[PDB]
Amino acid sequence: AMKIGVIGAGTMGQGIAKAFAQVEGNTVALCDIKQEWAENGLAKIKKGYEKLVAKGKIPQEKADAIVAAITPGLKENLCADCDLIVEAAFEDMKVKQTTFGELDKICKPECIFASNTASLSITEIGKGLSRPLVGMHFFNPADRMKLIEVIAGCNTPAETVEKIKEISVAIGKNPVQVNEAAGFVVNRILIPMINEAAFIKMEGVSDIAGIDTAMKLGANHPMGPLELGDFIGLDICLAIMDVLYHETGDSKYRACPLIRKMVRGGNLGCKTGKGFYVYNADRTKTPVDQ
Amino acid sequence: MKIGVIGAGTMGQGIAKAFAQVEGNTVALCDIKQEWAENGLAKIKKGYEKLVAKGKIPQEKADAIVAAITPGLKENLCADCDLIVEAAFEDMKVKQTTFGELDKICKPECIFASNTASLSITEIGKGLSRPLVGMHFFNPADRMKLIEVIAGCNTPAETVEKIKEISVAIGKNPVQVNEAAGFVVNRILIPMINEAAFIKMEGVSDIAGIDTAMKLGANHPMGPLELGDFIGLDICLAIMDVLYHETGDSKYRACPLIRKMVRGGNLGCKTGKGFYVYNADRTKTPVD
Amino acid sequence: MKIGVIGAGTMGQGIAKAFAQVEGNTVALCDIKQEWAENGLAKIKKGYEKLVAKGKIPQEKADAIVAAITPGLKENLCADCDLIVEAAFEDMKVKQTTFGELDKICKPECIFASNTASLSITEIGKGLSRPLVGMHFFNPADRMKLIEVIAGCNTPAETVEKIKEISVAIGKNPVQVNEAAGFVVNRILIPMINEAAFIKMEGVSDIAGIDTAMKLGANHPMGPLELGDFIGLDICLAIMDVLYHETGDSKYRACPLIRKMVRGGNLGCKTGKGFYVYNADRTKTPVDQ
Amino acid sequence: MKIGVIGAGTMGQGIAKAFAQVEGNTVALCDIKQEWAENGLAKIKKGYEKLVAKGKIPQEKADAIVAAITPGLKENLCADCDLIVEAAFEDMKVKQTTFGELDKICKPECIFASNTASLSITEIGKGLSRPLVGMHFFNPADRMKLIEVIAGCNTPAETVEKIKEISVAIGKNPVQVNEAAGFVVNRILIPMINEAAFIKMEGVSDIAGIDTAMKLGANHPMGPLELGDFIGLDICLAIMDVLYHETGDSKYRACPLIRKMVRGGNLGCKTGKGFYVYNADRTKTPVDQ
Amino acid sequence: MKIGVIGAGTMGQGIAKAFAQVEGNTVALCDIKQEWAENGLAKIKKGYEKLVAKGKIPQEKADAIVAAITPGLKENLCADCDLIVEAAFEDMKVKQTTFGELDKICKPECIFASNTASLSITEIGKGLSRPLVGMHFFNPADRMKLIEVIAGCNTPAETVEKIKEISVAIGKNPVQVNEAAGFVVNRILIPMINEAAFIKMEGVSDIAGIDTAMKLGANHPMGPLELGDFIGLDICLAIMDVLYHETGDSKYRACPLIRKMVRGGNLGCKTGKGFYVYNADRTKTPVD
Amino acid sequence: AMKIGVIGAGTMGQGIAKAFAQVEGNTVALCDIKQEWAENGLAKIKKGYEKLVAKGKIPQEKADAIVAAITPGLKENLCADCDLIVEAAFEDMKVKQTTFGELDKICKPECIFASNTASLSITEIGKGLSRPLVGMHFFNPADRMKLIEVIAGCNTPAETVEKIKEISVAIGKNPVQVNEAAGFVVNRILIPMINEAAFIKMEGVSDIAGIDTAMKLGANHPMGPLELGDFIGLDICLAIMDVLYHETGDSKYRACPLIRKMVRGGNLGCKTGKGFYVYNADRTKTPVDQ
Ligand SMILES: CC(=O)CC(=O)SCCNC(=O)CCNC(=O)[C@H](O)C(C)(C)COP(=O)(O)OP(=O)(O)OC[C@H]1O[C@@H](n2cnc3c(N)ncnc32)[C@H](O)[C@@H]1OP(=O)(O)O
Ligand SMILES: CC(=O)CC(=O)SCCNC(=O)CCNC(=O)[C@H](O)C(C)(C)COP(=O)(O)OP(=O)(O)OC[C@H]1O[C@@H](n2cnc3c(N)ncnc32)[C@H](O)[C@@H]1OP(=O)(O)O
Ligand SMILES: NC(=O)c1ccc[n+]([C@@H]2O[C@H](COP(=O)([O-])OP(=O)(O)OC[C@H]3O[C@@H](n4cnc5c(N)ncnc54)[C@H](O)[C@@H]3O)[C@@H](O)[C@H]2O)c1
Ligand SMILES: NC(=O)c1ccc[n+]([C@@H]2O[C@H](COP(=O)([O-])OP(=O)(O)OC[C@H]3O[C@@H](n4cnc5c(N)ncnc54)[C@H](O)[C@@H]3O)[C@@H](O)[C@H]2O)c1
Repeated sequence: AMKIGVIGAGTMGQGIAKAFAQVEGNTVALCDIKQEWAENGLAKIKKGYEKLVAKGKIPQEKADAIVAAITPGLKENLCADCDLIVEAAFEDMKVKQTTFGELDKICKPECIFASNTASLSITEIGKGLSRPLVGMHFFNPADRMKLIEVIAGCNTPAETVEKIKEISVAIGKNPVQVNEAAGFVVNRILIPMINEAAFIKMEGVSDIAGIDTAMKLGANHPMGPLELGDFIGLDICLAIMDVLYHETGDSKYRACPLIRKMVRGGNLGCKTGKGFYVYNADRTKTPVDQ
Repeated sequence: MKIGVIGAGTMGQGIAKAFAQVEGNTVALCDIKQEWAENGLAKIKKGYEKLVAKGKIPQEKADAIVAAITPGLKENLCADCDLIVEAAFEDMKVKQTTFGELDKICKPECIFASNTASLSITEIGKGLSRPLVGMHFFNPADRMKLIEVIAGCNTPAETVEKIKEISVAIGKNPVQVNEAAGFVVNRILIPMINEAAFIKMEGVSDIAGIDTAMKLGANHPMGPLELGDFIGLDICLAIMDVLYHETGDSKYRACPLIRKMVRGGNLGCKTGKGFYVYNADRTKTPVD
Repeated sequence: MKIGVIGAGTMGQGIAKAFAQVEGNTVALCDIKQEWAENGLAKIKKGYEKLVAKGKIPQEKADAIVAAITPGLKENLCADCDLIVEAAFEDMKVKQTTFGELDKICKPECIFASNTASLSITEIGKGLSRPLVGMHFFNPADRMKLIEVIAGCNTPAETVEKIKEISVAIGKNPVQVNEAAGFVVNRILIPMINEAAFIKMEGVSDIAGIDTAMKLGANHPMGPLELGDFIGLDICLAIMDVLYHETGDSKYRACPLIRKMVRGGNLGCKTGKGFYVYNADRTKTPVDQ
Repeated sequence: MKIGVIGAGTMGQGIAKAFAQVEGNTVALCDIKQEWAENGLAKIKKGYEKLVAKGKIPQEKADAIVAAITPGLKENLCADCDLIVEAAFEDMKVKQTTFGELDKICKPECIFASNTASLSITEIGKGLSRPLVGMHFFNPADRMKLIEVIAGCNTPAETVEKIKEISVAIGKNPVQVNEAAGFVVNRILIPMINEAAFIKMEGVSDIAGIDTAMKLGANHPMGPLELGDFIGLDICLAIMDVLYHETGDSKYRACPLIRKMVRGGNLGCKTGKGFYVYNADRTKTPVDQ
Repeated sequence: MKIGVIGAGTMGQGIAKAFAQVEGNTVALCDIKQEWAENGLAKIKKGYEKLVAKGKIPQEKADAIVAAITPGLKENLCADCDLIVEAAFEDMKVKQTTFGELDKICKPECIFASNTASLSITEIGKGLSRPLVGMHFFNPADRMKLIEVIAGCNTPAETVEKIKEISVAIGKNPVQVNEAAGFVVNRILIPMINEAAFIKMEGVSDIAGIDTAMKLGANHPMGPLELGDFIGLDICLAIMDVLYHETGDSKYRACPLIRKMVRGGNLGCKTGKGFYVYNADRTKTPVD
Repeated sequence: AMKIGVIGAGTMGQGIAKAFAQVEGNTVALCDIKQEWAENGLAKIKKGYEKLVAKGKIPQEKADAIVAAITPGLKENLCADCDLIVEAAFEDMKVKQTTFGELDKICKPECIFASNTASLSITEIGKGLSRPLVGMHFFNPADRMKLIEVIAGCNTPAETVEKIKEISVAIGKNPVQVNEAAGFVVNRILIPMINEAAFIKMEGVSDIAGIDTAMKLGANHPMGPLELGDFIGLDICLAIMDVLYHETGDSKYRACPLIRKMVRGGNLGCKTGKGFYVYNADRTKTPVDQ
């Protein structure tokens, strides 16, 4: 028995709502700024489940049971008796401090405040609050990836972190404790990978398909780093690289200019149909270097 | 086709098996001492009997592979070789004189390839009478499917192409690489291990946590700290130092934590202790 | 052909001359203040007078090229031009806004070219209706024979080629260059100037010594410190900053001596004081005396 | 005056010419192998023959300067010289040893000067009995008018001045420079070449484009890639490495494309292949074709 | 001599006392609001009565210092000032327009000086009709003896010399500085505090241990982590960021540990918690 | 009651021997490679004490009592029943591993092995030993500076560190625990100070006397950083800067070229009569920039 409020109905908010709603005994309030926005979020969840049912990867009952646990609305209306708040709204500092400032008055004292941010400081978001703010970082798709990075801020008490650890185990995830630093663990290791592969291509060491083939066969990775950058989104990789660079001040994390040029041109990868690979209707992908 | 493998260590053994695996290939497994070459084939042979007993290879096929491998010295076995793959000790002068001697022994049409990962292909074959190309295998070479074909500064495109064709003939996937420090895999893979150590060093997370996050968050087969322990932390340290000295870029500075562990003999699996202690059972315990 | 030059500074003037000195071209000069745009065609008439007096130009030729330059009001005239060359301030949102207010004013079929020194061609032309290409001139634009032709990711070959033909049609040599911070010349030339300032700041030599060393040792036409003053030290600083921010590499960090000089208005020739003081006798004097 | 040149490569030859082409001087050329030292005076006689045939030199003048260059055996002749100019391999212990074996051979009162490109003047001359001064020539030494005069911490003014007088006495322009890695010209010029290689390696432009850009855009006499081949790419690499190690600043990290070319013997003009291939037709061809 | 001090905060108060301490000087303590200037003098006055009660100053001398200080607005009090020392809010546009207004108010021979530590002296007085020089005091200005005289790009040597003479006239030791980020003291002192935080962050030692080692090993009066807490970690962070952005050199990258503490409001003494917790007694406890 | 063996009779070895011999109940075996070398070491200790007696800063009895506790000789002869070994010989890796390899056979099992190194790895020195190797770092002059940095290597057990902590407190010093990293704590902070001051001078920001005056009055430091570099020895500052740079690979610790040029010229500071200041017979020092 647990009531979970997810603030933000975009991609990540939908996946987090699904992650909690999969576990029996959990109810999710999927909130956003405008009521229609949260309705579109749940409709996008409903539309996604109808596809998995057609492809025979989920029973219709389970999809219906999951959807019936998610209620769209406003945090003023649905988050009073919540036990956990996981915010997953737009990555803007002021918006996050405003959301949690309002939630501090709406929610009961026992409610735990968590944020799914990846680019902003857990410490700075929850500065003026009356209760701890902790990082609960999921990975796309949140309902299937089993990792959760638990982020301890400068003033987050150890009990707050432990509670998030139990909640993660209860929903069938594997919590990993991270003391707040740019990129945490996964992003800090994974995104410089893609960056290095781009440097390799830009410097003419090898070609795109070669670079990806080498990392798949030589390191037994599931995807090549350039394939992965297209899938993750090159605009997101560029932002992570720049955040790592600005937080540390270390030229080690300087972004590859080839990546910066591609983002400027709108070649963001899978979501625009073209990145390091061109994605064609026949489900064929070809490297832009032919 | 007849191949000469120079160096009967672990890598040379794997390369010999990779070529002898394919019907119609003969391999000359050479070293500086005849006994070493015969010991290399003995290690190759006994490894195949464990495979036969495990029922994972016909007894006659294993007998055929071993029969296709001849041990000895390069002066005696490499005159009519079609391809030479060097996999001896990683020293520039050792490799240079080895290929200067092979330059006089081998017939003109014989191709000279090297398995080096850290030394410059271009510098290896600087003053030779024929091109030098890189044919970088991955351990275990008989099982791993990737072959990095390293083009030197003066390697003709025809030599690169023939190595590509040989790679597919033995069932591998060649990827052309213009010579640079760390090639492709090592340039991307080892700084990853280096980054994870930095994360540990700076107190961001714990060893087991770091490794857990990479397999469950990035879908990797092994965590980077386990991987560094498996590769061996002395190898990782040496690769980082090569990348640093070849580029002059502080981006590749090795994590001082790793350098401290290498100095204490904590190299990983090969010594039983790295980021993990490897107990007599099968479990491994992080030194955290 | 009708050409519209956006900007009336040292380079807007030279680009105008570069087109007007070739027969059958007509140029529309533009700036912020009409007074400054009129100061443009004024400083052009002024320089051709000295050249005619020195016998280097026939007065008939000079009067003919000055008759092909018509100072618009920032536009009104920039409406029928077959080619646009902007030479405004090296700031990003400045060039978007300008090209933004320009996609309306000019004719539907008309080529848009930017004379930017190091900025992204792709980002400058984003919301535009037509391609945006880089056409980089070099000070002095009427004399230097090189044109760098830079294409964005979304720049067709028909526009890159048309720029190449227009370049040879006015007696220039176009070299195509892929999009990167500083392209070729500026990426090489400006850190050279930056290095020269570092050498002065660390006291390895004085201003005079550094410039005669590079002139008498590398056969360079101007010392790197004169060339800094000639280009405009504000321009050099802006290019180093773009280099540093685009690559993230401290290799391109601007020399603090130049940043101090730009903060004081010691920009070089265009303010009479940079690394040299420019006296009315037509002589220059190093500020370190 | 009697002058002893230590080294018979491209610069030992040019420094010899620079002194011998001025009346009343006599030069002693030296190298490792007498065959190589004799190859020195041979390649000098060879070049003056082509100049005389081209009418650029009177044969009487050329024969007079070739008569002032006497190839010693690495010394025997370097004993009465009033000035030593070493132009040996740019390695530190190489120059100590050479100047070490030289403090005996030469006369007690005789000036020791090094033509080093970037190495510490102070460290080169440490155990010596006399001061050690830097006298830096520039390829081609008989034509380039600049001489960099570099003093160590323990170098008196009488020696720095005597070098300044000898410089003007042979028609050169001496500029004094404080001791630092690369002095002035090389610190500015070689990273310029290094940058040009980075631009090629990252595919911004091809070899031809880069060199015509700097020639037609900055009025440079040679493109930075030709100049790399002309200087010797081994020399450029050594200078970048000295720069990187002396400052510890990754700003001066040598371009990996140059290090790859030097490892292959593609040194430029002196091996017929660098960034260009040098054909017998007297034409050069970019290796990227 | 008559001095105008612009800004009645802590620094402006100290500079006013430093000049009014010396017999024959009058000071105009100005701000943007008349009440603020009067509150600055009130803080100056009450600080002197605690000194009289402590027996560390004659009652009449303290009465004379306070009497030499007049509060108000610069338009009313600064027309006949001989020297202007600005110590208001550190914003480029604020300081620029302040000196543009003073350019019209003050008599031509009046010298314009600024106490800024992070903003460019050269840029402050860019378009003025008279030179702008830096006169950087150290808190408490009436007690600390060092004065950094900052020469701008266009500051004449005569203006630098007159500030040197004024500094010795009021009993200080002027040190000429050609404008660069961090001048001398801040350029050396703050990266030291930054380094100690890096040492803590990387697990090399503990806070108390770090601070103990610096006073007992280097004979310093305060440990760097205590010093950062005393200076205030927001000030240290801002100085590191200025040094980084002005030089573009990664050598001055601020320690991410400090940036995390500043984000949590743990600024040091001014908030009661930094690297040390400052208890109600007098002891301080490291957050280790 | 404690027997202490000090290996190395140079400057640091003498000061360490004096540090232990000052405390009642301690006996010091001051060893070196050649017997005459250790005799010269004790003679230098004796000669130094005769000067302090003349200047009236120590009683002759105390000097005599301290000297009577120090015995010169060879480690093969004097270190069998030692309770602590503090090596302070020349900073060369192989020499240190050889010394401790030999001492492992000579000394009783209870003997603690310590090294006063500042530039070399505690972990690497004691790699193949049969007992722990720990860092016990003193500061010149060791008999008066109260700080001791206790250096834990990769395999140093916590009890070894604690024993060194007690020994330091027993001899009236203040131990600080340091986990092995280049420069430890003090050198890593202090030497970049001097380096930065040299950069300030080289870049023409201020003059030598100004830089030192500013740090003395502005930061309340006892010595200016350039004064301090001359006193410490510029050759030593250059070596520390280079060790920090090579261990980390971080351009942040790159040595100032002005310092490198001065070391090449023999201007090492106080010990050569000239560094950033010229030291004249009349005890007057003048900055080399006049
Ligand atoms: C690395 C370090 O440590 C220091 C260094 O060296 S850094 C590099 C320094 N050197 C440079 O930078 C060189 C840069 N490049 C240049 O300056 C120019 O490209 C260049 C001067 C070499 C151009 O070559 P050039 O002008 O054709 O040679 P130059 O001799 O000046 O002129 C050609 C003429 O030689 C003339 N000539 C007359 N007398 C001559 C003589 N005694 N010797 C040689 N040439 C003579 C001829 O007239 C010929 O011209 P024509 O064929 O048209 O009649
Ligand atoms: C920052 C960016 O984005 C890109 C950039 O701009 S980077 C910088 C690029 N620009 C450069 O590098 C310039 C470098 N410097 C140089 O090339 C040379 O110093 C220089 C060409 C400017 C030298 O000046 P110069 O040679 O005296 O001017 P130049 O016109 O070529 O020759 C002088 C002659 O003008 C001649 N002349 C004849 N017709 C002329 C005409 N229509 N216009 C101008 N000059 C004419 C005259 O004959 C005069 O010579 P005399 O007085 O002896 O008779
Ligand atoms: N040596 C050089 O000057 C160098 C050479 C080639 C190209 N670059 C680039 O050319 C462009 C201009 O160079 P410059 O020498 O004329 O600089 P400049 O300092 O002389 O002034 C630029 C001119 O453009 C005007 N301007 C600014 N914003 C404008 C706008 N929005 N619309 C119209 N006019 C505007 C300015 O008032 C000024 O007249 C820059 O992008 C520069 O990076 C200049
Ligand atoms: N473009 C240039 O070549 C450039 C220009 C000016 C100065 N620099 C410096 O001049 C010196 C030589 O330049 P280079 O062009 O002749 O190089 P190079 O490659 O042409 O050969 C140098 C010559 O000196 C010989 N040599 C090497 N060691 C010697 C020794 N111990 N004693 C006598 N001879 C020895 C070599 O055999 C060779 O003949 C170097 O220090 C270089 O840094 C060269």
